[PDB]
Amino acid sequence: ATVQIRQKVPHKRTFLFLEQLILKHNAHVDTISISEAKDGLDFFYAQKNHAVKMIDFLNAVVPIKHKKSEELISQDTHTGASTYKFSYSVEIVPICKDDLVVLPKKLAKSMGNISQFVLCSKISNTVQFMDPTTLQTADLSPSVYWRAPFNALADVTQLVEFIVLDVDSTGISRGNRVLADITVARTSDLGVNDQVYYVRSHLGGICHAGDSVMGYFIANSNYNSDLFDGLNIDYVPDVVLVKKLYQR
Amino acid sequence: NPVDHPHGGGNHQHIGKASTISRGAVSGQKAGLIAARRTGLLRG
Amino acid sequence: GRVIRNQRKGAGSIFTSHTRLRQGAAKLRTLDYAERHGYIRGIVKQIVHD
Amino acid sequence: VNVPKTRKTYCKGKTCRKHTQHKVTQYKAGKASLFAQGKRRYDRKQSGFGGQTKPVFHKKAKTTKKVVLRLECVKCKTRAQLTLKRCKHFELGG
RNA sequence: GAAGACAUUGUCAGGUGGGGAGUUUGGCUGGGGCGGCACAUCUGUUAAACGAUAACGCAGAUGUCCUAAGGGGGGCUCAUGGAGAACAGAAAUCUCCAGUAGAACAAAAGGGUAAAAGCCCCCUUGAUUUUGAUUUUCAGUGUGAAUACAAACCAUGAAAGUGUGGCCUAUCGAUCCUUUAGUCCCUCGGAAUUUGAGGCUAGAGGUGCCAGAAAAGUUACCACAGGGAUAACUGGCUUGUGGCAGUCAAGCGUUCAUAGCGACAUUGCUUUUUGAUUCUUCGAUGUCGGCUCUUCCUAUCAUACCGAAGCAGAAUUCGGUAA
RNA sequence: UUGACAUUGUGAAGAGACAUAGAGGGUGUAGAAUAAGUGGGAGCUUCGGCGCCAGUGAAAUACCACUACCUUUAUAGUUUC
RNA sequence: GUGAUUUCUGCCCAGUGCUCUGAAUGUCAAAGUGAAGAAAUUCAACCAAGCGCGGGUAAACGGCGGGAGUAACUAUGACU
RNA sequence: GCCCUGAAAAUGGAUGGCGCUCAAGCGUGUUACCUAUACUCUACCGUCAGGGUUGAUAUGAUGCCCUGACGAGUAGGCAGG
RNA sequence: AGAACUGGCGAUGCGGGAUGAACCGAACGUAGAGUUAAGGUGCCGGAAUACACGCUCAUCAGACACCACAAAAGGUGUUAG
RNA sequence: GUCGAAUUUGGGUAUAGGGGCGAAAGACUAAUCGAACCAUCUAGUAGCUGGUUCCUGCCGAAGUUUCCCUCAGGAUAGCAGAAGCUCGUAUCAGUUUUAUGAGGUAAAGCGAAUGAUUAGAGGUUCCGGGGUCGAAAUGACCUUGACCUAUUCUCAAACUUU
RNA sequence: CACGGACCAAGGAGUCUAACGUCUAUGCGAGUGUUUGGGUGUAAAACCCAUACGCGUAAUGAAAGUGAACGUAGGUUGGGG
Ligand SMILES: [Zn+2]
Repeated sequence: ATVQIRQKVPHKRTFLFLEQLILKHNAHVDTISISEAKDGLDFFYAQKNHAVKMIDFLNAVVPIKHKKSEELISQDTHTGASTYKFSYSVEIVPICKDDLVVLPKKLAKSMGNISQFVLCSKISNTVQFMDPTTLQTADLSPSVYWRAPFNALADVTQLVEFIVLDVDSTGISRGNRVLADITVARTSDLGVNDQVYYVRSHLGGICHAGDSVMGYFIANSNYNSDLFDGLNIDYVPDVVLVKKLYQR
Repeated sequence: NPVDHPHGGGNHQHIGKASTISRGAVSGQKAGLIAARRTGLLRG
Repeated sequence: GRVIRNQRKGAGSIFTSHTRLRQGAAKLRTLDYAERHGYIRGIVKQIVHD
Repeated sequence: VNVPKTRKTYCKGKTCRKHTQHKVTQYKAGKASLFAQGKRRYDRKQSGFGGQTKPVFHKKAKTTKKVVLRLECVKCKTRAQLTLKRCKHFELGG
């Protein structure tokens, strides 16, 4: 038997985390061969019972849509009990830790009436979402994703760095995170232009004026997503801050 | 078997889904506990 | 699908009440002047089983 | 990609017919009126028991849009449309 | 007696509604299913000295990037090595010699390129308009990309000249529908005005299953038309692996390479084993084992006769004919 | 199942949104001080009223570029509960 | 639903379901109201149930893993 | 070069068989001989082509006459019957 | 399993290879005579138990290419070198 | 097996087809049931199977290109037939020669390239990416980083001048 | 050793239609078509017929709309007769 892990994305952030974790826990003992692939890889085993062990290991740490198929090897006579080659298809959810997404209308209306403009926040057995404009966290299961799958609007590569100017933590707070009313500029318009963007981020407790952060700039983007085309373009943020590029 | 009843069928004897039916359900669905505010034994 | 025995209990035809041996409908007497004003006396002739 | 807010380009006007200065700005579509013949027809067709009667497109593949620039002459106010390639990032270079 | 212009009843509208109805649930394919996309395309190789030439054949690649990484002109020459200069080190900056490209040219590989197609600087928007002819895939249809001119307007340069995107080869899309730009053109058909609508000419929104259906499963209760174009048990071909044999025999076998056992390998046998093929059977070849019964093969377990042995006898081993 | 219209007539009270003038509109240690954006703002005002520097400052004041957090009544009513 | 009797029926309301005598505006159709317009029409506010939020519920569907630390060693079917 | 051993498989059996040993075997060479719907000659049928003939006889040319070549055939096409 | 060139079968009979869809020869109107192909001439079987120089005796010889199987290693068995 | 009862049974009577009844097997519903029977729409459609009627003569193929929810099928081009039209030995040909061009395979020739080179002695820099946790103030972790010349040995062999 | 066929007789399977394409024959010929209908009739036939209509004689364009001789109805190359 064998399992075929795939994440249908070019950049696979939840995969390196996964294999790092696999070596951390040492769950790759009965692995007889590891074969790379286009977008994921494979793990080979000599008994179904050690493959399902690792499937159980995966379905607790990351979200998956797993299956099973058989090919017939040799119809053993005198018993009726033949032998076979198995194959499991694991599909990881194609969303990573820090991706901008646009949920569908009816799903967002059910996961707390959260806005569709969303950032992924944490990857586990379930996939966790957060609205940065206002601290509202949700959680979505794979059994609900794979019913009506959607795809991210922008990956981590499309990020671009900004330089923060003023940090107003007037906003409300939650654990580990606090809402702000930052003003912030781009490090291709500073020094040359004098236009600034004001953002209701969730980094009032982290980022101080004069350090480089990382965010999506929506106004310069040329997206085509039928869901994004279903939103009120005027209530869209022109910037979405994500993380901080601390200097080392 | 499932023609006969919603609880029907299966390679075991299981309902599959909850027996707490709604009140606004229809004829042929209301086979269980109909508008349960509560189920189960309280303490004994 | 079929219809369940709950759905089949509404037209009757075998789920009717078996009403041969019943003495009758057990019902208080009708509200009349004697019972709105004063009283009226009656007497038991037999206790029976329904 | 970047494209500045001005460029000198051929105006097809009756008066110009020369290279003139043109203000460029991105093309945004209209609001999809309701008294269009092909919306009236759709309404009339959906009106009934019927069902959904026309297709519905799910199987998207493209992740971009071809960029269209609306140029406008500064002396004629005559307009024009140019198209570019597909891109994920576009801004006007003011 | 109760309730009372509320219920009820009628018509619309929203929600709920597998309780029920109707339908669908892609292709390629060393079976089908996973996986992959060889389903639209690019490079080298397959490919066998024009061209064409397949495989779920190999090594890779595309669904992007750029107002400069496009265009024109000018000036300079790169990787690298050597000899030198305080801090200075294998390596910071400066100078000389050699240097046919061993560098770089957004990105795959291939081709190409040196007063350049590269490195720096200057001016710019030919990444423009009208429409046609041609080459490539090819039906000589489309789409896509390119080639060469014409009529205009522009840039650049002293000028010759070059420039109709990227040094060349890939980097993308029909009808219907919607929308925008334009002539300020046509029509709204009893005659007019203003809105509104429809039209013509170029474009965009998209079908990636990429010449382009709107779509989830199960049947072990199942069914029909058919198929050895195709799995099923049987065979027939093949020998990777199975079982057996022969030659080389390191070396172990009280010192005494085969009395005997065993390397490296090497040639090669049988169909009595798996794998592989799909050639015969899909409008009936009845599919495990056992009971029964007969015959054949020898690659001999015993029996008979021989030979050799670290074969005294005894007991064993090996060996030969022999079924 | 919920809403609207009709069936559907006759009433009485109360509360609520618009419609002109209202202004009660500015309250962390506290800086005198009950501090919204602001506007040139150190000056227009009768007495200079204060401010400018100063002083917590988040606020910077007077005066106004005069939009100004903008709170409850009164109007002829417009009408939902 | 379970299936005589006897003895027991543990821990979970996060999820899906069901439910509520809980909050109020976040969404929220048709009719109705207001504004612009010559009008068709367009826009806005108000807006029922439902959704959403909060709670309850397991003899309701069902689920009941893996670590990291208790000082020389030991980290327990303990403790954090 | 030949021959032998190596070289073992299952109904009784296959240089095709009998049978052959200075071959009726193997290598090589020389003539003679046998025979296919093939080749050559002739006759006949048919088709294809070229040409002569309305002198005018049976006015008919639908024909008559001369010359040469050729003939496989599934699906399928046409013609004459 | 997948390709390139030619030829053929399929659509194709005839002589030969005993037999065979594909090999050799050769492509077909009905018949006669003659000559040959590829293959063959002991008898079956039409045709030389023909000629010539040599090799081989096999206790499963050998005998018409495709074809219907055969290697490595050995023999003073023999022949020639 | 059961045999005094949830017993067996006649007659009458109710329930009728996506409906009935079911101590529940998808069982029974007139030899019919995972949806009865009868007539009609109905000569249902079938890219699938089978068959397809007389003679002779002449000519005579294809299993390949491109597109198709396309792979037991269609359109398209090709092959083939028939009808002939304009003309009358042109200028044509599955061919050769002469002249002039393109090619980069066979052959030839060179040493080499990063791995396992069967490796050998070493040289240590930090040259770091990526993942998690970072009210990031300063920053840690599991992870992957490192290499220095000598290049043998046998030929593994990538190339091009001709 | 794939499917059908025990046997005989009779029946038994690319037709009819509407609208069309190429080709051919015939009539008339920038015209053509008699046959909806009418007159007439030896009576479903045959014979006679006006008007209109159809196709064609003029195309193009989305449409409004415009609408085919510079010339011995052109020049050059070939061209039967
Ligand atoms: Zn202009």
